[PDB]
Amino acid sequence: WRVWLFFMRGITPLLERWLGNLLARQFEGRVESHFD
Amino acid sequence: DHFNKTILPKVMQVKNFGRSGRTKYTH
Amino acid sequence: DPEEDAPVLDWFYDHQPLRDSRKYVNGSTYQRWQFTLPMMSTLYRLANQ
Amino acid sequence: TKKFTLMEQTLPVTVYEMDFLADLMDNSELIRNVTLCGHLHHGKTCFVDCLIEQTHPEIRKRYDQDLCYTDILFTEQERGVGIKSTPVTVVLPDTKGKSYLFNIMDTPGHVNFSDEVTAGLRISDGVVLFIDAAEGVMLNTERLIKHAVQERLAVTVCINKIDRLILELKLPPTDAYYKLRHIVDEVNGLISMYSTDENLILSPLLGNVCFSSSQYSICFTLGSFAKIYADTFGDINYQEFAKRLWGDIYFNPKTRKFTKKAPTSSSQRSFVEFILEPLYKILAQVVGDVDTSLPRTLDELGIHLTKEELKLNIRPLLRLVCKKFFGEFTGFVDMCVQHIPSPKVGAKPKIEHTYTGGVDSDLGEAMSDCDPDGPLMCHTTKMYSTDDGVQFHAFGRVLSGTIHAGQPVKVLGENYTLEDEEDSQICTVGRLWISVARYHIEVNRVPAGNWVLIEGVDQPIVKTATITEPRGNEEAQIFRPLKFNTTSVIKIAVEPVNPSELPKMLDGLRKVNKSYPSLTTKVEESGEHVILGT
Amino acid sequence: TEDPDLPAFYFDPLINPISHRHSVKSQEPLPDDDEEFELPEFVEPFLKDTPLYTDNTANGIALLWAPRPFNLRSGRTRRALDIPLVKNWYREHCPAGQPVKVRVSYQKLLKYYVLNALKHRPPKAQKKRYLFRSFKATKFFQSTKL
Amino acid sequence: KVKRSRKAPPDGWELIEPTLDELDQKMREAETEPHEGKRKVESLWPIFRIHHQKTRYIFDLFYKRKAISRELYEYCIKEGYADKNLIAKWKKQGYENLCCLRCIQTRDTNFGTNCICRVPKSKLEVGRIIECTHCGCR
Amino acid sequence: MIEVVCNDRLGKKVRVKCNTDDTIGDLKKLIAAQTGTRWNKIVLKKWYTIFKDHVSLGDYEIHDGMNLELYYQ
RNA sequence: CUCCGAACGGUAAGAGCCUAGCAUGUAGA
RNA sequence: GGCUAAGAUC
RNA sequence: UGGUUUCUCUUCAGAUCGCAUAAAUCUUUCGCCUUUUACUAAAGAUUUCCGUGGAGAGGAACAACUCUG
RNA sequence: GUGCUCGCUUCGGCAGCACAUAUACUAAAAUUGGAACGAUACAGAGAAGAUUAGCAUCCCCUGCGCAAGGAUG
Ligand SMILES: Nc1nc2c(ncn2[C@@H]2O[C@H](COP(=O)(O)OP(=O)(O)OP(=O)(O)O)[C@@H](O)[C@H]2O)c(=O)[nH]1
Ligand SMILES: [Mg+2]
Repeated sequence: WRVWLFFMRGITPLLERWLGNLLARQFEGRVESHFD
Repeated sequence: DHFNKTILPKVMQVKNFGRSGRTKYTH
Repeated sequence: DPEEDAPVLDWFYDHQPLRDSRKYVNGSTYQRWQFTLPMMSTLYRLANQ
Repeated sequence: TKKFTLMEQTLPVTVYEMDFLADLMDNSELIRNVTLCGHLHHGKTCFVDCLIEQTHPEIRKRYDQDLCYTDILFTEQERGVGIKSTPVTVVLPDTKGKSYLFNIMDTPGHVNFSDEVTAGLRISDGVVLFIDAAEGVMLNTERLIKHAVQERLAVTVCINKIDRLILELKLPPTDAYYKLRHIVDEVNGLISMYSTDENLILSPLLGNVCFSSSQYSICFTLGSFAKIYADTFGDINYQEFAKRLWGDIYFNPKTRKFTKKAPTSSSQRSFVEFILEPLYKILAQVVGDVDTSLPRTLDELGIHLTKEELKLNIRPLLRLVCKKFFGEFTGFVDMCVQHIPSPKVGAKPKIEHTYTGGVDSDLGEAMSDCDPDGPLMCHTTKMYSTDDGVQFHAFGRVLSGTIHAGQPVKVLGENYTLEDEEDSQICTVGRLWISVARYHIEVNRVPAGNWVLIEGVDQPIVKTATITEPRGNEEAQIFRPLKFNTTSVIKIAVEPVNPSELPKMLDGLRKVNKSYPSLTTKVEESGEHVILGT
Repeated sequence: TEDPDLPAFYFDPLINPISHRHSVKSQEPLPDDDEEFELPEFVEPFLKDTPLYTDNTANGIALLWAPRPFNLRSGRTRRALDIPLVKNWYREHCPAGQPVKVRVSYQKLLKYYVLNALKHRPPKAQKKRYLFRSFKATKFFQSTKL
Repeated sequence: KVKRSRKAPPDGWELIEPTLDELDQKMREAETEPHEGKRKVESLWPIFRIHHQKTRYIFDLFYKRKAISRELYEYCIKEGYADKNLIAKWKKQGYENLCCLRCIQTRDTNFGTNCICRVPKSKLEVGRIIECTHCGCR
Repeated sequence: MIEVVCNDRLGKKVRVKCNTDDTIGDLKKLIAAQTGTRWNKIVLKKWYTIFKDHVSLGDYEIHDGMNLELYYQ
């Protein structure tokens, strides 16, 4: 129980950035030549 | 697993370019 | 049994007196808790297994 | 300063640095130059911290971890054995307690570190050693007893860690007196090897044994515990007629008689009925039942414990109840009577065993008072280092003299100080002060008796050297070097990885030879820099 | 203590005793006793000897040598996700026999014991707090108990 | 229903046993009512109405009639017979017949005020048959 | 013993080791033991070829590693 | 000796006809 | 109109 | 001198703030490598989240039981 | 509605005093307009190429992207 409670403790800051843009697209709508 | 995997030269765990884990389980 | 576990009879059976005992008051909303000497002595008998 | 600990903004003290510390250094009759030896882990460096907490109001004691202030090196705090002795100068009052200079030096007790003990024993006078009450004698106790008696110094045993006999063994108090008598018989039996102190037998009746507990801050010497008894409405002539609690048996019929007979079938001695019987009772009343009868025992014994101290754990409340009861370490009054023979006044055989004669020119001169000798009589025996590691500092007890800031001293070497004068390399020692465990004083003058930390006169010094004034010295015989009493049999070679850094390893081997006394870096004939070790 | 029938302070049988304890020769009364015969005493002893030695001594002294959870007399908050209950015998050189599964399992459990403490030791500064408490103060959420 | 304590409730609980059982059976039948008929928040109106009558029975037995013991009063508030916050708002003289505890919240309204439930009819307008949507009634 | 990998869509891909003479009804019991569904509600398919419930694995020539597209009925 | 991998790189390309599970909640007279 | 290996180029 | 609790909001945290311990990012390293993400763990420092510590502000419950002095 | 007025003054009530002061994208609604590359039937990726290539100077979709990919002037 201790390891998987810490798995969701690390994914809860993660999934708001992972699936934050997924729930947002449904209502917002999505060399060396430079030195020369 | 039908091969004996001892005549083989050093080790062949997975020859599919994905060997992330580096272990042989003796330590 | 109520012979060796007498000070830990009612306190060691539920989670609501485990944080909100309010007897020899221990910070009712789960704060710094203070016990006695035979209270932790009967505790060490069960933890020894 | 990530090498060793140092001062922290000039920590305060109960003793005045000018009204009490300056006057004590001038008076040679109250000096009490001591040096603790102890066993390997018998609680000697922790015991010096208990004297600091009794003198200084710096309450940083054993709440969670230990408070070892004598071990200043960072390796001594990580490994926990200590590899450097540290002199501590504090004001420890006696039972009367006006002022004592208390020139103490806590030496480590590892068996391979015997060279640091022989440097401190041949420099200081007092050899008060600590014995752990749980184990008794050890291998470090047998070597230190032969080294102290051969140097013609004093001896005073002290059974430290006395809390282990009750709180860690649960021994009965009747058998505890039989075990404590087994230590004093073995210590006096081991002291009967050098037949020169047959009249000076280590006994608690003569004020030699001084009981204490370095772990839990207690002290139960026969002079100090009697004064604590008479202070609690006793009035039974403390330290005047209370010297009969050893072997004699008290009796409630004929209460004014400490007879040697045994009236009852179960009636132990007076020590296990007036001293060890409450000491086993006071530890059991706080560690056995802290919720019931704990203020009842504190009010009966006269110990006003606050509510904040009552809300502590079982370990610091035991030390706080004992510190409020006993208080000041008055047990060293017996260590000032039976031991600590007041150097520069009663230090006549000390100069006879250190100096190589010097009759009618330096024997009567160094045995005289502090001021009127004149050529500073300096002898350093330990070379410390600063925070940078380059600039060294000397350390030694001034025998008879006072060279404060300006007067330079010809650094008399080990072999360069005979009748054939090889080299002196005189330099002005202007940064000499007195040292402490963590703090460091800043004094100008330096009379005899005190331990002076002379700076700037340590660069032409690789071992225990002497310093004298060039203002008319008659070139007397220099002091003998300190016999470590252990041959460095182990030899390990050392060479740098990059061969271009050859003088960098050569300069480091010279600086390491000045720190450790037994480290004799002998360059081999094959070019391999060898290092002899214990 | 093997059993709580022995008293508080008792000479345990697993202790190497003192053999002689009769080195002195004091069968006759010593002349120091007649010298201290002029030393009167009528006061109470250094502590009040009204109680016995100790009543709850075997339970109290064994609680002093107990480890960190069973020795402090002031229990803190101590979250349920912060009391591991497995590292007490993980970093202890456990296996007496030799399973092939227990060897790598003890090595890997001691690996994350070190790695979560070797580099993962910050001072842990922070500035913000009360994440879900802002939702409770809104005009739409509501607190209850079930 | 399970008492969720199993701690031997004292005397006076048997005197209030069938009365609290009839109120609990009314709320369970109201909770099993379908969503038809109610417009948007009218289905939660019998949930607070059965809860308002359940708190009024314990408060009248403790304060008004004073027949129930304080040990049975504390056991009833702990088992869930009446909310402690609802009895606390009724202790004040300013609110004795409040509709719901949600209507007394100052942060619930968008304009930052109270509801129409906590307003007398004489101080209100003349033509108004309005009911509180959040609370349930006046 | 062939290791048939019942690799359906949307992450559901498990390995199912079965005997060569084992029937397809025994394979669905082993496929349900790694997937987490009722074995009666699993229909195996390979391009609209719904397998039967009584034909052995040795008749389809399903060798080792021959993956199947699992579906639910 | 027991360390067990997932997706993309993949089914095309088009003509005529046929049927569907979806969403907004307005100012106006 | 710029940078790319007279940009390689019969 | 005079208040046990509880909930909201304002700072600094250099104390194993955490007696235990997640994820992501950046700069360097290894193994596979076949396009890439999911990869393996050694070093260092930047966030997010699970949490916490003293000290002023506003409500509720006996604040009155009279707590230390 | 709750408690009180040395009120009328009966104790049936009346009048006054004190507290409580504006919830509600408002409905159980009315309609309004249509999208599978989804099945079925028809033919079945050419059985054939002389400019030699990229870099930066405007947007939809797959994807969680401070990786990436298709189409682009
Ligand atoms: N619990 C407890 N421990 C003690 C007591 N006395 C000494 N000790 C332990 O004994 C150890 C040894 O003391 P140190 O401070 O290291 O001094 P030392 O005896 O000279 O040992 P070294 O420094 O290694 O030479 C200390 O670390 C203490 O933990 C005591 O009374 N109670
Ligand atoms: Mg020490």
